[PDB]
Amino acid sequence: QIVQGHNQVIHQYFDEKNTSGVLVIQTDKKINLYGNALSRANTEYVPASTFDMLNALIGLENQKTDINEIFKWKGEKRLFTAWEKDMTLGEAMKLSAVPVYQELARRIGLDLMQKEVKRIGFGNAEIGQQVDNFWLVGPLKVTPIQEVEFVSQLAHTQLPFSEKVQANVKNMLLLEESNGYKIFGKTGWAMNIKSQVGWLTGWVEQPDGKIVAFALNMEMRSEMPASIRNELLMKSLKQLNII
Repeated sequence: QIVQGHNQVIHQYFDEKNTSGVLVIQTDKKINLYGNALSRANTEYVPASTFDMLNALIGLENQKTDINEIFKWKGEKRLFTAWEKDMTLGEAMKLSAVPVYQELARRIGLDLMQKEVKRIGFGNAEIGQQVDNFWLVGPLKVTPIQEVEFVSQLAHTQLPFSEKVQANVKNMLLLEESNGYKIFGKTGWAMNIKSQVGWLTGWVEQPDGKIVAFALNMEMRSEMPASIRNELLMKSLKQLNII
């Protein structure tokens, strides 16, 4: 069942950050919705950088790359200074280095990419004719509910990929670790549109191994401080006693 959770306090956290957002939590097969814009949970958005998780899975499964490959920076200035170096697929995951994921997408090629995306059934599963930017500007879109379900399956090694490939992608996603709890995840921000979308999608692995998956989806503005998605997430997870 998908249902609105105990939300008085978290609704207030979203209002206090002057944003419009939803937090989707999946434990077992139960999904709960929190925040001040719950209709966002079933609204389709571009996945932006969050697609990198599925791009990696497809690329590794089909041996178009491996976890030790160094992707070469050819010397051109990039959108961000942090991206201006040779790096592995996993380092590119952490940095959301789009040139690396675009390179990988082109290796995969349109035919294999569309076949895989359809097989997984990610979002609307539409990639169009442009293999190198379909997750950034459309036509591929996905709801927060779909994202939490995807990442929950990754965390449980239930996606229809090899076990080793799934383990290797999970290993690229560790964000924070303390008091026995691990937090894995992936941020995203579609900056170049009228309604900027911010993502933070991942899971908590609790000390006993239990998995609680999350997908935060909110409207971003340029004026927002850098940590805002992580800050709202951690506050909300603490309030729900997930951490």
